Parts: sequence; structure tokens; C-alpha cells
Amino acid sequence: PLVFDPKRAFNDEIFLCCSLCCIIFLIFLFNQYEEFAHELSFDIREQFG
Amino acid sequence: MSTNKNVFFPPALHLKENSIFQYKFKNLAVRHDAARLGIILAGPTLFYWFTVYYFKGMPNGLPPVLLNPFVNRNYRGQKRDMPWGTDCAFLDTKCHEEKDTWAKRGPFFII
Amino acid sequence: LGHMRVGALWQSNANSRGLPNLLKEVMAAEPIYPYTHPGLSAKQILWNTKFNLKLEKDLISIAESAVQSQTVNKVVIPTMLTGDVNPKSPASVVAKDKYQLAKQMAEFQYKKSYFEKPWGYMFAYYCDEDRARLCGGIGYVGHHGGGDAEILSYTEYVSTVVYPTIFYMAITFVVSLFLMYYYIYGTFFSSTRNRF
Amino acid sequence: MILNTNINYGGRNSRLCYLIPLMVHTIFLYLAYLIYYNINLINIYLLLIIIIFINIEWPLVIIYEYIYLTNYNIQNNLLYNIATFIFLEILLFIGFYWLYINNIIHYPNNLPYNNNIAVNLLDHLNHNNNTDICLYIILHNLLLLLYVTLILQLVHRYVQL
Amino acid sequence: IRNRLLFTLNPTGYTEDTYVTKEALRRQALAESKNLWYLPERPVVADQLET
Amino acid sequence: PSSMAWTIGWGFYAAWIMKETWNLRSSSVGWTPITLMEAYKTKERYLRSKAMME
Amino acid sequence: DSVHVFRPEFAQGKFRIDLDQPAKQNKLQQQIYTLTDDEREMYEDEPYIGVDHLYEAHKGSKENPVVVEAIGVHGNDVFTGCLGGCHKDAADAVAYYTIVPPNTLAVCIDCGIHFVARINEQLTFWPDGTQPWEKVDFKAVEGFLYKHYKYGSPLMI
Amino acid sequence: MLSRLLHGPGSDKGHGYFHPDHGLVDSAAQNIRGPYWHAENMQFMQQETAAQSSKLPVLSAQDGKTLQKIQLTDGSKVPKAATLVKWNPKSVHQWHSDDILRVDMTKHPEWVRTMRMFHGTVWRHRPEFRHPWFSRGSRASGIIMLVFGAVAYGEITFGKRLGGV
Amino acid sequence: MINNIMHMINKYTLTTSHKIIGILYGYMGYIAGILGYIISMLIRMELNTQGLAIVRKVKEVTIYNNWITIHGLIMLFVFIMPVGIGFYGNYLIPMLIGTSELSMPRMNGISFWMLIVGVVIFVISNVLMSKPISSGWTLYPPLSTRDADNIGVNIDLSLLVVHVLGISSTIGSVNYITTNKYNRHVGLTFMNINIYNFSIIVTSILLIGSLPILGVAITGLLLDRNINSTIYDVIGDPVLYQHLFWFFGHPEVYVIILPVFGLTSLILTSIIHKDIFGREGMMYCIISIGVVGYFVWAHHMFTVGLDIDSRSYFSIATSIISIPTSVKMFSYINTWASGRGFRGNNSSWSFFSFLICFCFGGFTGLLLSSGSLDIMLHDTYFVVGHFHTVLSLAATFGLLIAHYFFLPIIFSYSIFESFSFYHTFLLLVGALLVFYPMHLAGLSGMARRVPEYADIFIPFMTVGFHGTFLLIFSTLTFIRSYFQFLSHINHSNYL
Ligand code: HEA
Ligand code: HEA
Ligand SMILES: CCCCCCCCCCCCCCCCCC(=O)OC[C@H](COP(=O)([O-])OCC[N+](C)(C)C)OC(=O)CCCCCCCCCCCCCCCCC
Ligand SMILES: [Cu+2]
Ligand SMILES: [Zn+2]
Repeated sequence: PLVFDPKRAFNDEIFLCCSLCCIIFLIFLFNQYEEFAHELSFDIREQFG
Repeated sequence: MSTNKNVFFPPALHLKENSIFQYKFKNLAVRHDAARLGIILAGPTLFYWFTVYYFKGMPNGLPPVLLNPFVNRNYRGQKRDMPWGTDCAFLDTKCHEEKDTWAKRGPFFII
Repeated sequence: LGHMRVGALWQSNANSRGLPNLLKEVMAAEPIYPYTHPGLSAKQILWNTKFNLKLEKDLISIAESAVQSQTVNKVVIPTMLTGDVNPKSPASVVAKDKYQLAKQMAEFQYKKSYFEKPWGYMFAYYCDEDRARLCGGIGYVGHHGGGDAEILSYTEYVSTVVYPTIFYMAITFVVSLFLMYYYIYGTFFSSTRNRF
Repeated sequence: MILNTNINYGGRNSRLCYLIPLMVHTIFLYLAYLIYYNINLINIYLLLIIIIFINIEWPLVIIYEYIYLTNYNIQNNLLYNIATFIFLEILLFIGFYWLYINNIIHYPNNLPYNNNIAVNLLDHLNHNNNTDICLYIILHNLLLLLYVTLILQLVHRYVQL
Repeated sequence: IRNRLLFTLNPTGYTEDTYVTKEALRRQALAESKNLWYLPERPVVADQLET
Repeated sequence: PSSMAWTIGWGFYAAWIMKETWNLRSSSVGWTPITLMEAYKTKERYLRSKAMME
Repeated sequence: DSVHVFRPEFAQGKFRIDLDQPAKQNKLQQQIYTLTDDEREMYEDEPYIGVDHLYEAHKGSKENPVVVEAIGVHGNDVFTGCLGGCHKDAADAVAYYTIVPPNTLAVCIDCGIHFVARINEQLTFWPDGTQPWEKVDFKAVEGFLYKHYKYGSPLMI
Repeated sequence: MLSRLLHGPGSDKGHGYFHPDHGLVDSAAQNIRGPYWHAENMQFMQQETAAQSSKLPVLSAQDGKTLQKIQLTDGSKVPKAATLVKWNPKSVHQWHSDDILRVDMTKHPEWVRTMRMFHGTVWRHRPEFRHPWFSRGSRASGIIMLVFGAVAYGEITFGKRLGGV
Repeated sequence: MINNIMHMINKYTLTTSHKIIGILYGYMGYIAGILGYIISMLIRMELNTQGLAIVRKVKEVTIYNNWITIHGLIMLFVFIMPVGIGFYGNYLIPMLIGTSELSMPRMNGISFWMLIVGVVIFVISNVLMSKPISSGWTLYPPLSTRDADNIGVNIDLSLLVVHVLGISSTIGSVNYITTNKYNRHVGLTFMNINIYNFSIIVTSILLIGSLPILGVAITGLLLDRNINSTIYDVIGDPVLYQHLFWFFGHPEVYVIILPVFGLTSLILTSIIHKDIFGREGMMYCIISIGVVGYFVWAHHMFTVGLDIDSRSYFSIATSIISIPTSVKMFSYINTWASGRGFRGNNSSWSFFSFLICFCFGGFTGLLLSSGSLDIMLHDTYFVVGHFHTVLSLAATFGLLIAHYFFLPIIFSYSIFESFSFYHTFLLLVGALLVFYPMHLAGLSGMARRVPEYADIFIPFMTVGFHGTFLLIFSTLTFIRSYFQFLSHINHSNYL
């Protein structure tokens, strides 16, 4: 039988690193979305904007 | 005969360290990668928050930028039809509410 | 399913066409034993085959008994370089004295009469047959080549065709330069005429 | 017993030969329809669900081909293709940076406001300062991405050893 | 047409050319065992229009 | 370059990040009096111009 | 003190065929390089080693042919070739290829060389993890080989 | 170095390719003859055989003696009664010895998944067909996209968007 | 039967076999070529006649502009790359290096069907929708974005077509590079591969580097049209658009031409029974032309107001790229000498015409390289004459060499030499009567992309009329010859 093993999964280095990186990437995405809406004054209809 | 033997029952090896981790942190490349990580953690990150703590109750007195004057309020008579119908920037949520911009909903499927 | 083949014996397909049997192609519907066993009928051939087969069995048995029950008086181990799978062949294929030269000359004369001219004529026929196969509008036979073609070696070609051609090209180059400059401007070294 | 062919990955027929092109066609016609009638022919979430579902075939075939069809020749081919894809992405970023910096490197510019000195206390830094660009938060995000890069490099080398 | 829809409900199931009914299995079993008294029956033969 | 060169480069990059952080915050804090003075000056000039035109 | 077990490579099929016999598979997929211009110049003025070449029979004689081995199906014609210029009068610009029946003496009448291209089929155990880990005998192999000769076997594609 | 940057020998053109000091190791050697670059600081342990697994579906293809010769260990804590055998580089045979302790890596999820791909499913020449319902969904998606494209072309050209009829 | 129909459809839609994908590419390329030829005949009939004989209005010249733009796009992106690169690239590349398939087999099918969706969108937008795009194949803004006659979604669909064609070409390029690098049989070094393979590799390297920039430019056009930005409007830089487009543009023409050189070299080796003269030189010249082509793009922009030093630089770079092409031409001329090429072969005579016309086109384009002299020749019919005596008289005849060579090998029937001779000779003469006069019309001052011309330019267009009639005859002969190729006899009796 093939059964998922959370103990082995959490005792594996690749699983931890990738989950941490995915979490940090989501944090970065949310932060960058928070500055596009309620931080800036210029929109995509300008020269530099 | 096939290598599958060592795939099915690989040999077990003896270490003099309490774990592979410690043994694997005697390689100078891993040590240098950890050193770079520590450099970034120690210098910039602890300093960043330090500045945040140093200027916690002080203003951000940078002058605002000047985008569009009063005489150019019409944008030289340029068309401003967004692909979503109205004339509001995508992330101008408040401005959308003053022009609905979302009453023209389509169907869930082709019909 | 249609006509599924039964078994996996060899079939002549695109990937494999087999090794032709030229002897059967040539000697079709004609016996071979009048050439391999001249003067013998089928019964005589069979009787001879049986007699020789029994004799060969006896000789093979004698030879195996001999080689398998002889005492070893000497051991011969040839010299070879390290990493070499097999020793170099100690036989040379070049005649050394004049008697070997005469022997090889007689062998060459026999082989020429009986083994080389047949090969030459067979190959000539094969070339002509390939021409015939590609003839008749199927392929590009007669579009170039032939027996009248002038084949030149590298030295002859470069010396008698390439260099003179480049020489003529260079002379044409200079003459055309001068003539074109005169034609357009009306002078040789003074640009436009009646202007400067 | 089996008969062993060349090292080259022979290849399989697949539906991805037309599904991905049909996906591109669907996306572009969706954009055209949204441009024309300003409304969505099909809900955007449903469209993204279809797009995601079509592309789940890659990981499955990848798994079942690694289990069965893989060797160093195939791995080298795949890694070289990965490198070329990374190169294409780099070129895309270069093109967009070209687009951005075209009007910024060319310093002279006709501006709606004044940027000469000795007329106001702040005019002399109007053109050379976009003082709203969220620099502090940009630095925080930079720190996050440096975290990710360093941690991932460390872990990659650690497992490789 | 409906027959095509019958066997596609099970993507891992047989097809029209590989599906055998119980009666067909019984007839094949009788044919294989060379019983003396099994008188084989002629399948219903159809002309063009019927098909 | 060896690993030591890259560690030195990362140290320099960290130093630059710290410099930029501090410079940004200090400049933002330092321009408050100047911006306030400019605003007051332009407010006064506007009021004076309106009074003169009236 | 601790025990470590390196994670084995579980992949089967082509990968396990490669890792069971790395010499043969490497031979199949190992690139070899030809001489550049300066190397050709440096090679053409190297000396013969001994006077054997004046007496022995060269490699590629009617009695000492060049035997080469390909993989494929029994009876399939073999693809072989020269790199050119085995003779002074033969072309050498590019490699010249040949299609020849297997297990037969062929003669290149461009260079004059006799060769024996021949096929060895790569019949190997079904790589699904049931391969044998200890010396095997001729019985089971006898059955598999008989079936392959009589009917044929699938291809590892 | 350009050569070393592009994965070449480097300055010395007679040099090898692998630098296990910074993670560039030889997978083939590791799989066949074990990681002999860890040979100085690791040692085999020498003294529960594998015969207990002689009746399983995939291990039953082996002989009884072969599994008897293999000795197992829990793989976590050092057996205090087990001696240590020095790992000898340049020796291709020590990784295959039957005297050294081993660990039963047959309950590993990757092991189970591989053998299931070979022993637990009907062999399909197409991995997408190995999953029946997903293939159904994918072909349905293809038909859906065809219909959507046809409808969008019809609506945009004729100026009527099919919602009013 | 449903099973048979589904088997055929799946055979041609699920395939990942290089030969099948090659024949599909060839078929699509020939069809696109015929469509472009029809559009070109409409253009020529508009030019040959006085008083707007076909459009009958000055308000309706947008029809003529649509014709020129779709003719250019169809003939460049959908005709000559699918035939030159897609057809013989997939069919032959694995065969010449002795491998089974190209690496990434699925991406090949993805590439072909991306081409197909591009063609479908393009045809439906420019045939079944009103007022198509009317801005030439170089979609210069603000004509493409801010124009009364370009407001419909047909323009946007055409731009997205350009996107999908770029995607398909990138996929093909990556696949070719990867397959040639790693899948060579043992004993075949990288530089000993067939010359066609090397030309395909360099073409692939060209496409990879430049297409993303074109993608950026086209996305800029889309954003200007839809998001109402000013990237290229009066507050923008149409010159920026031109820089990006032409950074893609010239690598595209060298991509078109190099595989023709590779094919010609391969076929010559086959039909003259002698190796290439200076094979190493020809390969190195190919790679040199490929690399140098990335530094010259702005020679198409000598009149937009470049800096004078930049004008000087771009003229210099164009001369530099001229050099290796001359080396290649000399290599071909010396290759043909001392050979035994067939004397009654459409391939041989097509090679002659290819060589002559390419030398003439190269010289005319070398005149245009000089910045100063480009003041008098920009946007005249001299440029049209140039890139038609190159594209339509050298690249086309290279593909005719390949066609008359590989048909007996792909289908196993010989070629009707006399019929094909009629086709090729009339194609040569008819084209030379259409394009050659353009040169002298450009010098006299006629502008391009105009349907009505001043009375001073009558003789050039009369000669063009003659050439158009000859071209119609020739192309009808070609299509009829191919139909007759696959048809059994139609008459038979007893003598
Ligand atoms: C590969 C590209 C290609 C090809 C093949 C052609 C082929 C032809 N082109 Fe044109 N053309 C362009 C690329 C091409 N063109 C481009 C890029 C422009 C500019 C668009 C712009 O200005 O905006 C242009 C513009 C252009 C104009 C512009 C008119 C104007 O601007 O004033 C004219 C009119 O004379 C013209 C005529 C022709 C003619 C008469 C043919 C042919 O009829 C003559 C040769 C005919 C052939 C027979 C080729 C067709 C082949 C098939 C039959 C397919 C079979 C396959 C093979 C034979 C292998 N072309
Ligand atoms: C495959 C097609 C193809 C090829 C091969 C070329 C090849 C060249 N092209 Fe051109 N070109 C186009 C397709 C092509 N081109 C198209 C489609 C356009 C129009 C785009 C548009 O505007 O719509 C165009 C436009 C174009 C212009 C634009 C003019 C104008 O817009 O103002 C210029 C000018 O610089 C130019 C130059 C060249 C040069 C210098 C070469 C050189 O490669 C030619 C070099 C060849 C040789 C020189 C021949 C060899 C000579 C000898 C045998 C030796 C002689 C040597 C000496 C005297 C030193 N091309
Ligand atoms: C109007 C003049 C010819 C115009 C066409 C020029 C072709 C332009 C290049 C592009 C080709 C495009 C397709 C071409 C279709 C067919 C063209 C054509 O007409 O080709 C046939 C033409 C005419 O061939 P021909 O008329 O010589 O043929 C008679 C030859 N035999 C004996 C075989 C019947 O081609 C050539 O002539 C080109 C090769 C020139 C070599 C001259 C040798 C003369 C023949 C031997 C006679 C005896 C010795 C005489 C001494 C020599 C002194 C001169
Ligand atoms: Cu150009
Ligand atoms: Zn030879």
C-alpha cells in the first residue's frame, strides 16, 4: 500500500525549503499588490507610469 | 547482478557526527553559502527595522510629484475608453464605484 | 484484424532485403553438379558422399583422441605487448626470395585466368545493368558523363583551367573599370567633362 | 525479455499538440470579445479553470516518463532546453527595460512644471525625483527575495552534496 | 450511435469489437468442446438495406 | 572568482542596502521643514496676489 | 555517531539499463572526435612503428577484414560508413555512409577494404524491478530466447 | 574562466569534469559504486535478514539464498555490537558486499510508486491514458474550446452576441 | 467508417513524428504561398490600370492598403518560413545526423498547430470582417493605433496573429538547436554535420534572440490601441516602435535566406557528384552573416532623424555584412565548376537563376546600404525591386530547387522535366519583367504603397503588365503540373 507519511514528509529537507519559499513568494506578491493599489498616485496611463 | 539490489537494500554508513547535517557543514562551499545568508540576515535586515524604530514617530516630508496641471484636465481631448467599458484605471477601486463598471456582467458560460 | 502474420520468420521488407543468391540467379533451372562434380550421376554422388562422410568421421575421432591424450613436453606462450588482445600475426604476405616470386607469379597467372577476369566482366555487366535500370525516363542517365568526358587531375585542372580563367577575369576587370569610367564621365582622370 | 532501442527518446503521440494551441486561441478570442462588447463571453474563473486543467497533463506524463524513459542523454537535452527558456525570459525582460528606459536616459524633456534653480526651494529636484515610488516597501520586498535566493541556494547545494 | 455511448461511460472498459455477451460465451464454449450433438446455428444474415 | 570574492561582494551589497535605507529615511525626515516652509510661502503669496487683484 | 543511508535512484527502464552495464551503453553513446587541420598536419608526418607494415596483411584484407557491430533486429541491413579517404583516390571531405546486409563480407571498391558489419540484438531482461540479483542459469533464458526467436518481443521505445 | 563557466575542463585541458567539493558530483558512480568521495569520513558497518520479504510480489522474483545473504538494520541508531569496515576508494566491489549491514528501503513511497507503475497498473503506452477520467476531461476541454472559438467568431463578425436570442 | 475517420484525424492531429510534421508544414506553406500570390495578382491588376480601375474610389483605397499589408505578412511569415525551415527542417534534420526524432517531440506538434491557429485567425480577420488592417506589413504607429480606418478588433486579431507566429518560430528554433547539439550518431563532430544543419542552427539562434523584442513592440501596439496609453502617440516615440520592430526585422530576413543557402549546398552536393568547394569557408561565412546581422537593424531608418554618427556606423556595418555573402557566392561559383551536374534538370537551371538573381539583388541592396544614397531611395520602388529580386527570385528559386529535387524522394515518382521547364522559365521571365523596371522607377522617383501614379511612370507599369500576364501563365502551369504529378494516365491505345 501507498500511504502518505506526514512524519517522513516533515523530516525531509526539500519539502520544508520549498514550502518556506512558496510562503515568502506569496508574502511578496501580497505586499507588491498592496503598493500598486493604495500607495502610488500615477497609473498605467502616463509616461513613466 | 542488477544494481537494483542496492536500490532495494542500500548499505548503511557510519558517521562520527551526531547527524549528517553537522557532517555536511564541514564543506567550505556550504559554509560560504551560510555566511552569505548570515550577512544578509545580520546587516540589512536588523538595520532596516532599526531605522523603522529610529524614525517611528516622524513624518515623511518628501514633496509630492506633479502629474497633470489644471489646464490639461482634458488630456488634449484624448479617448479614454478602457477595455472594461468605463473610464477608470484598473486598480482605482473607489473611482469604479462611482461608475459602477461591474453592472455589465456576462454569463457564466456561452449562454 | 485482417490477415495477421503467424510467427516472426524473416520477411523481405524495407528495413531488410536479405543477401542475394547470385548462384541461383545465374544457374536457374540448370544443375550445378555437372560443374562441381563433373561426370558423376546422382547415385554416384550420393555413394561418394556417404563414403567420404564415414572416412571423415573416422579421421575426426582419431584426431580428437590424439589431441586429448598426448603428454605435454613443451609450452609455447607467444610474446605480446601489454593491453593487446591478440599477438601479431607472424605470417607475411610479401614474397622474399625469387622462388617465392615465381610461385606467386604462377598463382597470379592462374587467378587472372580463372578468378579476376570473371570479376571484371561481372562488374562491367553490373554497371551497364544499373544504367539500363535508370534509363527510359526513370532517372538521370545520359544527362552528364559518358565515355567522352574529359577527366583531369587536380594539378592539371588548376594549372590549365583555373589560373587562365582568373587571368581573363582580372583583365576584364581592369578594362571594364577604365571603359565604364570613361563612358559615364567622358574623361579618364578628370571626372565629368565640360564641367570641371 | 525486451528489445532495447537507441538511447534517444522515441516520443509518444499526445493531445498536447493541439490543446495548447487551442488554449492560446481561446485566450486571444476571449480578449477580442472583451474588447468588442466590454463583457466576458465566459466567466474568467471558468476560463482559468479550463486553462489549469488542460496543463495538468505535463506533470503526469513527466512522472511516468521519468519512471520509465530517462537517461543522461535525455537529461542533458532537458537541461539545455531549460537553459534556452531562461535565456528567452532574460531577453523578454531586456526588451521591457528598453521600453522603460527609452525616455529616461534621454535627459532633456518637456515638462508641465519648472525645474530650474533659484526660483523655488523645491523646483530644482522636480524632474530628477519621483518621490512617491514606495522605496521603503520596495526594500522590504528586496529583503524577502534575497532570503528566498540564499535559502534556496543553500538547500540545493546541501542536498546535492 | 447509442452503442458507442454505452461503452464510453467506462473509459477503461471494453469496446464494441471486444465485448462478449453471456450467450456468445456459451456458444463459443460449446463450439470449442467438440461435442457431437452441438449442432451449430447460423447467425442472422442481413442484406444491404437491413444493415 | 572564488567563493571568498562572492562573500565579499555580498557584504558590499549589504552595506549598500543599509546605506540606502538610512539615507532614504533621513532625507524623508529632513525635508519636512523645507516643504512646510515652501507651503507657507506659496500660501502667503497666493493670498497676497488675490488681495492685490481685488 | 550516526547511521546515514544515501537515497538510491529508483528510476527503472532505460535508466536502469544504463546503470546496469555502463561500459556497453557508454560505448553506444560516447562521442569521439576527429582531427582538426593542424592535427591532420601533425599526424601525416608521424612515422610508422617498425617495418611490419611492409610484410604483414593490413587491417581490411580479404583474410583480415574490418568487423563492426551494430544493434538492431536480426536480418536488418546495417548502416556503416567511412570518414573518407581510406585511399588516395577516395573522397575525404565528409563521411560517406553505406547500407549493407548483415553478417556478409562486403568490399568497398572505393578504398579497397573488406568489412563485416554485423548485428547483435540488445535482448535484456524486462526492467521492472524483477531483474535477477544473482547468477542466473540457462533454463529461464532458454525459454525467453525461444519465444523471441519464434515470435519476437516488444521494443523499448 | 569561460571554460569552467560553461562546464568544461578549465585552464588545464587534460582535467576532469567533476568537482564534488562544491556539489558537482557523479550520479552514475554514486548509483553504481556508491559515493566514493565520502570514503574517508564514512565506514561500513559489519556484524534480521531479508528472507522475511521473500513472499512479497516484487521480491519473490529473487532466490531465497539471495535474500538470506542480505542483512538488515533499523537504519536510525548505530548497532553497538556492529564492527566498522573501512571504505576503500578505487574498489568497485565493496559497495556490493553481502557482509555489510543494509536498510530495507522497500516501504519508501517512491519505491512503492515506481513498482506500482510497473506492477500495480495495466500497462498503457501513453501516460495520459494511464489516467482514464483525466483524459476524458481533457478531450472534453478540447471540444469546449473549439465550440467557444466558433461561437466567438460568429458573434463578433455579425454584431449580435447570442444573448438576446 | 467512424473508426477510419477518427484514425485519420488523430494521425494528423496527435502526431509527434518529424516526417509527418514536415509534410504538414510544407503543405501549409504552399497553400499560404498561393493565397499570397492571388493577393499579389489583385495588387498588380490595381497598378496596371489607370483611373482606380478596381477600387473606383479614393475613399476605398483602404482596400488596396489591406491588400499590400496582408500580401506582405502572408508571404513573409506564412509562406517562406514554413516551407524553407518548417518543411525541410523537420523532415531532414534528424535524418542527416542519424537520429530518430527531434528532442522535445511534443513541442513540434505544438509549433505546427500554433502556426495553424495563427493562419486561421488571420484569414478570418482579414476576409470575413469589415475594414481590416491597412498599415503595411510594418505596422507603424500612429497609423496602426490612432486611425479612423483602424478601429475594429480585426487589427487586434492580426497583431495577436503576429504573436502566435512568433511563438511557433521560437519553439521550432529551440527544438532544432537542442536536437542538433546532443543527438548526433557516434563519430560525427559538431562542425562535420551537414551544411544544412548548421544553417538551421544559426537561423534558430537568430530567431531566439530577436523575437521577444518584436513581442514587446506588438504588445506596445495592443496597449496603445486598447488601454489608451501614449507609448507611440504624440507624447510617445513612434521611433521607439521602429527601433524595436527593426531590431527584429533584419534578423528575420537573414533567417529567411540562410536555410535556402543550406538547402542549395546540400542539393548541389547531391546533383553535381562533387563536394562543396570550401565547405569550412561556407559554414563560417554562414555563421558570420548570422552574427553580423544583429548590428545593422537601423539601416531601415536612415530618414527618421538618426544621429549622423549613427548613420555612418550603420552604413559601415552593412558593408561589413556584405563581405561574407560575396565569399559565399564565389564558393558556389567554384563549386559548380568541374562538376557533372545534370544538363536537363530543373534543379540545375533553378540554381543558375538563383545565383544570378541573388547577386543582382545583393548589389542593389548594397547600394541602399549607404546612408547618404538612401536619402534618394527610401520608400521608393527601388526598395521593392530589391527585396523582390531577393525574396521572389532567389529564395523562391532555392525552394524550387528543393521542390524539384525532393519530390521523387518523398513520393517515388519522377518529374516531368519539360513541363517543369516551362514553369521555371516562364516564372523567371515573368518576374524579371515585373521587378526589374521597379529599380529604374525608384530612381526616377516613384513612391511605394500607392495605387495611382503620375503619368511620367507609364512605361514601367506597362512592362509590369507584361510580366504579370507571364506570371499568371507560369503559376497556372505549376499548379497543373503538380495535379498531373499525382494522377494516373488519361489516354492509352494501341499502336
Ligand atoms: C517572401 C515574400 C514575398 C513573395 C514571395 C512576394 C511575391 C510577389 N510580390 Fe510582394 N511583397 C512582399 C513580400 C513578397 N512578395 C513584402 C514584404 C512587401 C511589402 C508589403 C508592404 O509594402 O507593405 C511586398 C509588396 C509587394 C508590392 C507592393 C506594391 C506597392 O507597394 O506599390 C507588389 C506589387 O508589385 C508586389 C508584387 C509581388 C508579386 C507580383 C509576387 C509574385 O507573384 C512573383 C513571384 C511569384 C511566385 C510564383 C511566388 C509565389 C509562389 C507560389 C506559387 C507558391 C508555390 C511555392 C513555391 C514556388 C516554392 N509585392
Ligand atoms: C531574404 C531577404 C533579404 C536579403 C537576403 C536582404 C539583404 C540585404 N539587404 Fe535588404 N530588405 C529586405 C529583404 C532582404 N534583404 C526586405 C524584405 C526589405 C524591406 C523591408 C521594408 O522596408 O519593407 C529590405 C530592405 C533593405 C533596405 C532598406 C532600404 C530602405 O528601406 O531605405 C536596405 C538598405 O540598407 C537593405 C540592405 C540589404 C543589404 C545591404 C543586404 C545584403 O545582405 C546583400 C549583400 C549581398 C552581396 C553584396 C552580394 C555579393 C556581392 C558580391 C558577389 C561581391 C561584391 C562585393 C563588393 C563590391 C565589396 N535591405
Ligand atoms: C535566348 C537565349 C537563352 C535564354 C535562357 C538562358 C537561361 C538563363 C538561366 C536561368 C535558367 C532558367 C530556366 C531555363 C530553361 C531552359 C533554358 C535554355 O534554353 O537552356 C538551353 C540553352 C541552349 O542549349 P543549346 O541550344 O546549346 O542545346 C543544343 C545542345 N545539344 C547538342 C545538347 C542539343 O542552354 C545553354 O546553351 C546553356 C549552356 C551554354 C553552353 C553552350 C554549348 C553549345 C552546345 C554544344 C554545341 C556544339 C559545340 C558548339 C561550340 C560552343 C560555342 C558556343
Ligand atoms: Cu535589413
Ligand atoms: Zn573508405
